[PDB]
Amino acid sequence: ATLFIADLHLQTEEPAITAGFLRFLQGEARQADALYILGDLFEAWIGDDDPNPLHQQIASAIKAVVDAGVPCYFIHGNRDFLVGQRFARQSGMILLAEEERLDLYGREVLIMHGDTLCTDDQGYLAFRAKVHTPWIQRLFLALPLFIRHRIAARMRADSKAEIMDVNPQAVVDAMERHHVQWLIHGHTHRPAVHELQANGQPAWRVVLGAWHSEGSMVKVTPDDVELIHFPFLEENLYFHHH
Ligand SMILES: CC(=O)N1CCc2cc(S(=O)(=O)N3CCN(c4cccc(C(F)(F)F)n4)CC3)ccc21
Ligand SMILES: [Mn+2]
Ligand SMILES: [Mn+2]
Repeated sequence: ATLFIADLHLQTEEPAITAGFLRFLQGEARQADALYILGDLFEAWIGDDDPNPLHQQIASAIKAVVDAGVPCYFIHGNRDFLVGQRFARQSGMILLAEEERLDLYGREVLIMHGDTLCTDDQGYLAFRAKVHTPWIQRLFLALPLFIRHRIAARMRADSKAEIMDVNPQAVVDAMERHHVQWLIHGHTHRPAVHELQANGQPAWRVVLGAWHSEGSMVKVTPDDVELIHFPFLEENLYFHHH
């Protein structure tokens, strides 16, 4: 099986999600053919030189999966688009492009984070265009760490003061550009399986869940596609009347 996850939004303020991801990495991921993280692994990222200990704890945990023989891959999300090759080397992860076409046991699948499909949020797309401009990124990354922290903290509060769903035509365009009948993405926090038509044939769009109260993954096997929801921690069973 090949595993897909996204939208964990890891942050030191949410240690239960971190513990859940660590348990996922120690158990399920070790048995996978491969692990793909389709963006928003972290709630924020201001550069690979950030000494945030959560970053090293996560890198070491992913690296243990990689060293166990499971290749791990990363597509950037809207939150953690600054994840770079230093963190890739620390974690053993391979950084992929914003759109990738995979062969999963014979079926061709397009994978992406999903934010680029939400073309009806022109306010977000303007923001995305700005912070994805390379010279703007290079300028931001050159700022002192403590400056980047304050910029990011203010921008998060400014954004706080309702995720738009995908545009149906944008989905078709992407599935026809890549000539695939399968698409896996996250971003929209709406775990689901959708049927559509692309390239004159039935096609499917599979959406990952965010790690809010439970975990979420997509498991692709040679036989089927599985959207799986599971608790963060080990739920120890314990023991009504007739
Ligand atoms: C919709 C959405 O995705 N948002 C909304 C608010 C927000 C914050 C963050 S962030 O905290 O991780 N951080 C902010 C600072 N940033 C950059 C990068 C390049 C240039 C600039 C600047 F300063 F020139 F603009 N900033 C890195 C990312 C991530 C996503 C999101
Ligand atoms: Mn998300
Ligand atoms: Mn997103």
